[PDB]
Amino acid sequence: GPVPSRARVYTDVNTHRPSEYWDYESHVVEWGNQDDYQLVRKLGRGKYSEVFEAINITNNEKVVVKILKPVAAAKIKREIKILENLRGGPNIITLADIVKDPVSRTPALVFEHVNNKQLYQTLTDYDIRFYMYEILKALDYCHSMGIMHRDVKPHNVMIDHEHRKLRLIDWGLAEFYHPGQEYNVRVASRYFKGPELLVDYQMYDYSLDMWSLGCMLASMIFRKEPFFHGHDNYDQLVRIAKVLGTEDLYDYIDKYNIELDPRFNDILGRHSRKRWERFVHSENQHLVSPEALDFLDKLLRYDHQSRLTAREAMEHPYFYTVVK
Ligand SMILES: NCc1cc(Cl)cc(-c2cccc3[nH]ccc23)c1
Repeated sequence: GPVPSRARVYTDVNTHRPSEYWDYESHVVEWGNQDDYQLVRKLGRGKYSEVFEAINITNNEKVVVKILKPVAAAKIKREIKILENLRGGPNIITLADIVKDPVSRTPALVFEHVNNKQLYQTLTDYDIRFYMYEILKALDYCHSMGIMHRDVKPHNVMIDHEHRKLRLIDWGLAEFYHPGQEYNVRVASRYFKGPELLVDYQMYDYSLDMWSLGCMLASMIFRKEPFFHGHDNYDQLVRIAKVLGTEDLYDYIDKYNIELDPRFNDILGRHSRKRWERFVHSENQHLVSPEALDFLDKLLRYDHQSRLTAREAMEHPYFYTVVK
């Protein structure tokens, strides 16, 4: 069968934990009071939830309320456990309350207010490096705590540009990393899906978030939204193969003894690996540097084991110019 894989960092953090840390189903929810809050307006609608601006009418504090649709509601114990385990961490959203509506019979997660994808195509070279470092602080933190985010994308990064503050949000797909565990490949949003997901390789790890991060980086420095514009999950892999090449793609599936879905035979073809300088033009050359290209190259690798971890990414010369 497929060759097994392990994370090369934080491999055994959850195995040393008392079961309460990762055994989220065992967690008993302490429901707060929904009457403490008044919903002001809907901020967005997704397949998993609806997000609203709200006020805690007791203290007059602004909050963000995420009302969960049935698919997300069924996994609420996992998301709560992850949010509580990570609360206080660098650039992680703060879960403030857990409430249940007796009217609709649905649960909601209440978060401390965060000010705010329209911004990330507008940043200077310095601000891309600065904001990328802030995202890396959150990814190193959750990875070090044995958690994979699995949905890194611009919409899950809330930027308060006036105060140069950033939060990694929507931990709804986040999961505890257990070495040797086979995970569901139906995670992350299409343009940010790692090759491992697209080839149905289930024994993935934290490195998945590093591919997603590279997609965000490629989009920012090249001003190409999204960077890998797949029509569907099959065309998503073809778009990646037109950039990274088919030769390294086949070496990847060979290393892990994976077989592509035969439908790739009439759509994949053969593609040379392109050099990153190929995506440089007059409108984006001020955002590109040899350090940016070297860094990007080291994130966007087929082999999930060969990608920089969050910590190695923070050591990259691309971040030497960022005040620490
Ligand atoms: N006091 C009104 C209020 C405050 C908050 Cl924080 C939430 C809700 C709500 C409305 C509709 C569906 C829901 N599911 C879970 C909560 C919820 C109502």
